[PDB]
This record gives sequence, structure tokens and C-alpha cells, in this order.
Amino acid sequence: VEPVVVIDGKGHLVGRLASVVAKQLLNGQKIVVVRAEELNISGEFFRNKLKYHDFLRKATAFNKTRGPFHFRAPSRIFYKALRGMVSHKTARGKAALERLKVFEGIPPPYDKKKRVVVPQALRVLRLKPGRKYTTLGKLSTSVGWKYEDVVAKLEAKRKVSSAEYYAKKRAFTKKVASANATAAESDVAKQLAALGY
Amino acid sequence: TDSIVKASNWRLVEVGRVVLIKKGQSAGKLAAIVEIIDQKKVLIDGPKAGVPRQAINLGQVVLTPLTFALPRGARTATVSKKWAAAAVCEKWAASSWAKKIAQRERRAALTDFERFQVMVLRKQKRYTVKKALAKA
Amino acid sequence: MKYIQTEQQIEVPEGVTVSIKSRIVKVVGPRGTLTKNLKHIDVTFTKVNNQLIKVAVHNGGRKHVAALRTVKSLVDNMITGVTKGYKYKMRYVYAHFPINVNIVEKDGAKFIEVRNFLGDKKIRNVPVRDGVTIEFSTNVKDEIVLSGNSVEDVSQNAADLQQICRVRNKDIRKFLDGIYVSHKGFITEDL
Amino acid sequence: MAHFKEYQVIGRRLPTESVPEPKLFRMRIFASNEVIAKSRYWYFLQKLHKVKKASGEIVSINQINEAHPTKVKNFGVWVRYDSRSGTHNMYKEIRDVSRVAAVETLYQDMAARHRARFRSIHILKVAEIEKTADVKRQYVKQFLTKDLKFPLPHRVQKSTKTFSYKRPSTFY
Amino acid sequence: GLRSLTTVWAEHLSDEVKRRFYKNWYKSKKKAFTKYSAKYAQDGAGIERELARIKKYASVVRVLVHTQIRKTPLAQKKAHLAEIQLNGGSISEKVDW
RNA sequence: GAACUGGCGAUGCGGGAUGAACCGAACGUAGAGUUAAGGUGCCGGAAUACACGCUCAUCAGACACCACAAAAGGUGUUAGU
RNA sequence: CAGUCAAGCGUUCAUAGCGACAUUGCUUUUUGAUUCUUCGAUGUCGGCUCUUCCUAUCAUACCGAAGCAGAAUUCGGUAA
RNA sequence: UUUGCUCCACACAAUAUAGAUGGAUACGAAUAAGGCGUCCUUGUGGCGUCGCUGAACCAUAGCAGGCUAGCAACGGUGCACUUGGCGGAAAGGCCUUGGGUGCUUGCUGGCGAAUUGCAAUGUCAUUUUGCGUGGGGAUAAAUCAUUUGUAUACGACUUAGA
Repeated sequence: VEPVVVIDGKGHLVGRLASVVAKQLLNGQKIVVVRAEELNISGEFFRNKLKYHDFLRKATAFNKTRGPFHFRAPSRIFYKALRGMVSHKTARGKAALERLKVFEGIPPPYDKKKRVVVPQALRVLRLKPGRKYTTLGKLSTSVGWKYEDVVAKLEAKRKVSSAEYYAKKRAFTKKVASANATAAESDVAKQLAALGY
Repeated sequence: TDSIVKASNWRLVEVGRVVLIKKGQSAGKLAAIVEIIDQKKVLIDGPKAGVPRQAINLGQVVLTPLTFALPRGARTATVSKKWAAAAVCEKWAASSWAKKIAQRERRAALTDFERFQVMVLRKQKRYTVKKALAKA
Repeated sequence: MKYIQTEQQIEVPEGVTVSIKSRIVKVVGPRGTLTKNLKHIDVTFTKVNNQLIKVAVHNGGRKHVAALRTVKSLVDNMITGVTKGYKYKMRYVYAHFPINVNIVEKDGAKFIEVRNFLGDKKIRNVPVRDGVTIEFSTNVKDEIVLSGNSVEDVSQNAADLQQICRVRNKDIRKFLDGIYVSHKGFITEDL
Repeated sequence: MAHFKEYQVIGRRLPTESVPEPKLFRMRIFASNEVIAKSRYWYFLQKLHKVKKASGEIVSINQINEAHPTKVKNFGVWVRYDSRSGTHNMYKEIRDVSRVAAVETLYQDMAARHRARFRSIHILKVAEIEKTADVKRQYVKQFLTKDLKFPLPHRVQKSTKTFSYKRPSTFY
Repeated sequence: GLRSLTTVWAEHLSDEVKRRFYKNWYKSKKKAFTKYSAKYAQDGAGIERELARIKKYASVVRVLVHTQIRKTPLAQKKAHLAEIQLNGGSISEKVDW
């Protein structure tokens, strides 16, 4: 439908999100994601951790170097589980990696257009009233990610800039609504409300 | 200075509250609660629409903030007896809820010739609103 | 069995007022304030008539129903602590080595000094929380009082004193020497 | 097993020289279809009296339905379920519109909570309930109090597409 | 990580830093920063352009400087250059020093 | 080491991740529609279908052949007699 | 090697530490069992050497028990 | 080392494509709650409203989109400039001012087509490069031969020298 689909990682579910994303890229869709640190896990701080701990102890016995790669980046974290459900081995899955793009926060070109969501992939919707979970931002920090407040400093400058522009936009739509109401109830307004609009 | 704890307005499950069917043999008709069974299933009945008094799930029907007075056990007669004795018909199509339906309902029944009329009446509609957002 | 309807009732002592939006509380009154986050349990509250507000659950499990009772209990202790307050007592026990307590302050941190805890050649301290202020108890031999709004900062600071005196590699039943909490009440008298 | 229906089986073994046409019995079976109910007859029959599908027969096999399929009713039940240890006696009281209706839900209940199979449940007798107060089951007492009115928090939806260009709220 | 934005300089240098750039210095023309000193002919609108650009964004300060190996008993003559972080107050006031 | 019937040897084909044998089925080269065993978030084909509920696990579980698990307890919770 | 029922031993108390008559398991560092594999070859044992992994933890760091007064010991827990 | 080389207005051949063919349309937190309009003492204040899918919204009529008359307004969009402000996370783009300028399908006209003979995309995309045009700008370095020990099995490492 559009040249590219922008994805909002805040408030979604880890593995289920990649699944639907996967299908769309294999159908012909270039895609860029933002704020992957805000992807929400489930369970306790303790649990989700030790799983990464035992994943952390499994590496090529004779060559820790040319074997398994672990990540502190919440973005290539999504890269990991999603590439592991396709064949990155053929030119097929190689071109799918090249279509896909993930980011730590919402960079310069990608926040000048809006991002979207999904219900069947939403954390809030697939969560029963009164359940536990863990967030990547906090656990990314406990695993070895030295960039929490460095990037929490970036989101500060950012959320201010985006709200200043919606200040002008919220007021400019107050102009559009007060021009459409004075020109309303006329001859072309009556005839159009009948056609279905 | 006092308390103030929001509003917390919800649609309560009761005998007299009406809902909108999305799927089944109706898939777009109305029916009100006659009796309550449990948590997800209830008993409906809507004569002014053409639908039966049937056991049904909450996952196949929606809600409305419209409630009128009704006896606990009132069959088909008392069902539309209090329907008209409350004036819920004019109170129903009195909201943007059902205006939204007829809007896209008439869009799926639009010819390219009448769809052509919408395009042209809007050519002149947006012209006056541009000479409006230019001087005010 | 998902309890259909479980609800408790609560009284407000006239003059006090509380502001609420979402699952965030505020207790403003006679001595001070107490903000609280409850967006980790998921419940409802409704103001019925000035000095009365409720709590409810509709289709909630026994662990969520044991939590409806557990919070009406909390609402109660926040109102009396603002008007009456929370006053506790702790006596030092010894039978040989004098228990010396001081009021230290480096750069403005406010701790509590441990001198001669059983011939202690090392200096132990006790960090003070925010909001509650202490006062050395007289007329009585070896005691002191804590005073504030919430039971958490007062009794967890009192539990600070408790385990700070650990009898390591000794017989607890015999070498019973340390600081224990004696009194547990309010700052007001009669109550 | 399937969607339920209730039948009415009638038999008399086989008539003889000495004394033809035996006592003549009847039963209330619950089977999605006709033939299913024929086995359930012989089932409890070759367990109480002396017979078989070879020394006797069945005359009629018709279905019996609930008169008022619009009104929800209460129902009490006699069950003899056989566990991985043995047979026990339990008493249930679920409120459903029709008779064969509460049977389908209680059979589904036997596996979701009791882990017992279709061929592992025994229906002794189900006398419909007429009087409140004589209520000894508590999940029942919650729907039997005056003014059953309660709010419905948390409202999820079913997505027709693959996306969402917003942040839809969950009010109800 | 730590991203490097602007790279600033001086006007005149030493042959130690100019030869630090050559491999074949016995046959060089010596065009070392010849057009960079053209940014010193003009009043200096571009010099402060990048200088104050840094006083606005850049978080830290690290400065380059070369050695005095001519006064040293070594025939290499080639002076090395490295960055030395500034541990003072306010990053804007650090550029001033 | 023997009794029954059946297989493989001397058998590919879909399936069981894969495996001589277990299930279904046996085979000239195609072309269409229909089902077998098994499944159906993604790999990977196919409903993030609908239903009635059970479980929160500081080393969960997640389907025969078969890939291992027991006594014995628990005021975790559940239906209970 | 780890239990579990617990007559009892323990001055007086079954369960501080143990525990008979019994019964439930785990292991392949014991020997057995087998011929599946290899006798047109896989270089027996031990040792010196060097590295890594398990925990059924002997010691240390932090901790509970006692028939722990002091002192020390025995049992137990997280953990290689 | 023949006139070589870099950015632009471009002249033609090409070389392929992981996949052009109206717009990727920009608060924040929250979801047992919320956005928006509104008043006042700007409070966690009162009042009204919406949701149940973006099936939204904006744009869209002309030889793949023409020649040109008149009304009405002084407005909109595209093109190339000019003024000023902003943008560092992967800025290189967003915001706005003044003139020039084409459309002006916001209302009403004059004419053009065919036969391409009942279907055959019947091309109006862009990655990059080679070679001729003329208008600005710039006069490059590295290798080895040689020497050095802060280096070395060997290349490499490292000094120097018109």
C-alpha cells in the first residue's frame, strides 16, 4: 500500500510482533522499526534474565570468536529471533535482511512521519488484568548496555520537539474546524451529506 | 477542597440493556437482555428487528450505554411493550453511532456516477473553505 | 471461581482531602502528604459521598480478591498517619558494654552513629530516610522515638536498627545484646 | 464428544414360547445421533439385568426435547465418574436453558477441570431444581441474588486487517 | 558511542607536523594546509562557525598537540600528535582556555 | 530362545525433525479435482478460528511407536466427596 | 550417593545427631551382562605433560542448627 | 605518460535491477481508562463529545492528460529564486517572507482525435558508467633502489635523504 511501513516498538509483544513482520517482508515490503528498547517481555526480572545467562554460557568451545554472538542492543535483539525463523542462508532470506531495518530509539529521518501498531501483537491486549512482565530497557541495562541514560537524554530533547509541533498543529486544526462550520448547512453541504459524506 | 476520583462510567450487565449483533444469522441487528446465565453468555430477544430469543456469547456481540425499564422474566409481549414505552427508537438513531453506519452503508451502494457527484460537489466545497482560511 | 462482586467501604475524617486520577493517590492534610502508585495490581475506586469512597472487583480470582481486602487496609493506615502520625519506640539492651548513639551529618546526609556496640573498634552507621525526623528519648534509660506520616519509612528505618546489630559466630539465646523495638503506636496521645 | 441431543429408547429382549414379551423397559439417552444412543441402552442394561444385542431388541428410538427452550433453568445432577483410582459419587448444580444443554457443558467441564473422558462419565439422575435457599453450591449463589448488575472492564477486539494506524482505547 | 564532529586548527605550524604527513619528504612540494591558511585571510567568520558549532552540541573536549623533538637528542625530527582530554568546568569555557 | 498374524529383506512415496520396520499407502509418463496419516503464529502449506475452562513454575510444559522418570508429601490453587 | 514410613537410642523428648524390620531411586570412576560395532589392524596398562568441563561442596567469601555457656566440631543452603 | 582531471547545464550509447507506476499522512503518557472542545480560583476543577477498526483523511475529471475566449475572486498548487529561523541520533531536511511565473476541473465556451480496424504493458521509472560539447577551478602523491634500529623467518614495522 505504501513504499515503506514504519513500526512503533513501544507497547508490543516480543516474538509475536516479529512473526507478522516476517510475513510482510517476504511478500515485498521494505520496513524500518523504532524504539525497540520498549518492547515488553513477560515474567519476572529474574526469569527472562537467566535464560539469556544460559544463552550467554553456550559458545563455540574451541573458538568463542568464530562462533555465537550475543547482543546488548534491543534492536539486533529483534534481529536475532526474527532471522531465526527464515532462511538467511539462501538469497531468499539474504534479501529479507536487506529490506528490514531496526533502530534504538527514533532517529532523524524516521520521526518526521508517524509509526503504526497492531492489536494481535499488542502487549496491553494479550495481557490478562493483573499480569507480570519485564521491559527491555531495564534488562538491556543489566546485561551490559552502557547506553541507557545516554539515550534517555536523547528522548528528552525529542519528546519536547515533537510536542511543540503538535502545539501548532492542534491550533491549526482549530482553524480548519471553525472554517468548515461557518460554510456548513449550505446547499452543497445538504446535497453531499445525502451522497454518503 | 474535597475528594474527586475520576468518573469510572461503565455499562452494567442487566435486564433491559441493549446490544448490537455483529455475526450470526443477523450480523447487524439489535436485541436486548431478557435473562442472565453467567459471565459470557446471556439471553437476548429483539422483535422490532426480526431476531429471536437466543442463548449467545459476549464475544459475538457489542454494547451500548442505553438502558430502559424491564421486568425480570418478561416474554416477547413485554419485550417490545417497554421498548415503545421508553422511546428508545428515536433515542437510538439520535447518535453518531448509527450515523457512522449509514454513512459507509451508502458508500457500498455508490455508483461511479454518484461517486462522481461526491467528487464534484467537493470541488466547490473546498474552494470556499480556502478563501476562508486565507482571510480569517 | 472469579468472584463476581467484592467491595469494601471506607471512612474519611472530615477535614482531610484526597486527589485521584488513574491508579495514583494523594493524601493532603494536617502534617503532610503521601503520593502512591497502585498501577501494579489493577483495581477500581469510586467517591460516593464526600467522606466515603469504595473499592471494587468484577470477575476476579481469589488472589485478586485477597488484594481488594489488602488495599482497603492500606487506605485506612494512610489517613490516620497524616492526622495522628506514626510514633515508635526502641530500647537498647546491654548488661556490660554501654550503647552510645550520636547524630552525624557529612555534607548533609544525616546518619546515626554506632559507638561501642560490644567493644566495637569499627564505626557503624544508620542512614536516615526522607520525611521522618528522630528525637532522643529522655526520662527513660536507653531509648528513642521516630515520627512521621507513613508506616513504611518509619518502621523500615526502625528495622534498620534491628538487623544492624548482628551477633556473628555467637549464641543468640545466651548473648542476647542489641536493639529491639518496644513501642508501636501513633504520635498523638490516648491512641 | 459432540453437540448433544436427547433420545428415548424402548426394548423387551425377545418374546418366548413360555412367556413372550418381557417386562418392557425405557431410558433417557444423550447422544449426538441415533446409533450412539443404542449402545448406551445396552450399556446400563447389560449391567443391571440379563440381556444383550443378541438375545433382545429395541422397538422405538425417538428424540425428547425441552418444552421451553427460551427460559434458563437450574439443574441438579447424579454422577458416578471413574478415576485413575476408581469410581466416586459427585453432585453438580449448573443452570442452563435446556436439559441436553447443561450436559454438553458439564461434559466439557469434566475434561477441562476433571481430566476424565467421554467413556469415563456416568449419569445416574438429573432432577431439575425448583427452589432457591436449598442452594448448596456457591458459584450458583452469585447469579441468584437480587439486582445482578456489574460493569465490564477491559475490552479487546478482533483485528480484520494486519495493521493499526493509531492507539485504540479499551472502554466498555 | 563517542562521535567526532568538528576538527579545528591553528594558522602556522612546524615542519615536524608537515613531515609527519609525508613518506617521501625529500621530494615533496610542501602543500601542507596551504588552503587552510586561506581561512585566516578572511576575518574569521568560518573559524568561529565550527568553533561555536561545538560550544552548542559537543559534550566533551580532547585536543591535539605535537612534541618538541628538535630540542631532543634524536635524529628522527618527526613529531607525533595525540589528543588530550580537558578536565575543567563547563565545556564552553573549556574551548576558551 | 518359541507360538500367532503381519512386515523388511527384496520398497520407493506423504508422514514420525530425521531413523530398515511404527501410521497411511504399495509404484508406467503426465494433467485436473478429492481425501490418507499429520497438522494449520513464523520457518512452511494452511484460521494469531470459535468454544468451555485449568496453570505463573528463583531449572514450566508443550501428542503413539520414542527417546526416560518414582515413592512420598504441600494452608499454591481448583472441583469437590 | 540421596531418601521416605519411624520401634526405638539419645538422663527425662521419635525426628540435636542418628536410626533397625521395611520400602522408593540415581549413577556408569566397580565388577558383571552383551557381540550391536571394528580381527585387508582404531598403536594395551601406567606414568610425565597440558587444557578444559561437571557437582554428589573437602576449603574460602556469605549464612541458618545443635544435647552451640566460652572454644571447637557435626548436619544443612546459595553457589565450581 | 599528448590535453590529463573535478562540480554543474547536457549529447548519445548503454549497464543492470530482491522489484516505480496518487500521498510512508511526524505530541505525550494511560488502557479496572482516555483524546478533544470549553469555562474558572489553571485543580489530579466543572460541563459536553467521540470510539465498536485506516472501509479514516487529503487529493483525484483534461491527446499518460491538448490549442485557447469570457465571469468570479486575490486565492490555491507545481517551477526557479530571495529573506530569515531551526536541525547532530544515522543533521543535509523541515518552517516562513518578498517578488517572477504556468495551470486556475471554483462557473460557462469554441474546436482537436478515427484506420492503432473486437485482446496483446504497447514504454512517459531510476543505479551506475563510457565517449564527444563549454562554462568555473585546481598544478597530486605513493613505490622501489639506499640507509637506520625503537623491527623482523620472510613481506611487513620504523627512520632519513634533490
